[PDB]
Amino acid sequence: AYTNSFTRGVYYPDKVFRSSVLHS
Amino acid sequence: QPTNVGYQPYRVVVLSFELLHAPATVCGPKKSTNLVKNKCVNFNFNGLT
Ligand SMILES: *[C@@H]1O[C@H](CO)[C@@H](O)[C@H](O)[C@H]1NC(C)=O
Repeated sequence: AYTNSFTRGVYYPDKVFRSSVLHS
Repeated sequence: QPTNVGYQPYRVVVLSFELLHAPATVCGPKKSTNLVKNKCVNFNFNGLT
């Protein structure tokens, strides 16, 4: 049994309040 | 054995220290003081200075 994952599995890499930003 | 400096036992310790995104944890002996908001403060928090 299978699916496309879609946009899932992200997790917080670090404990920093970065905000209103696109960051790599 | 003491029969052997070249071949005699020497203790070694390596201390390795961490600066993660986490709050700090293993701390020096220094003394805390009051949070003087809205003035130009020199600061240390946890070595972050
Ligand atoms: C997943 O991959 C298999 C082959 O490995 C394929 O038969 C199946 O249709 C795929 N399913 C999806 C949801 O992409």
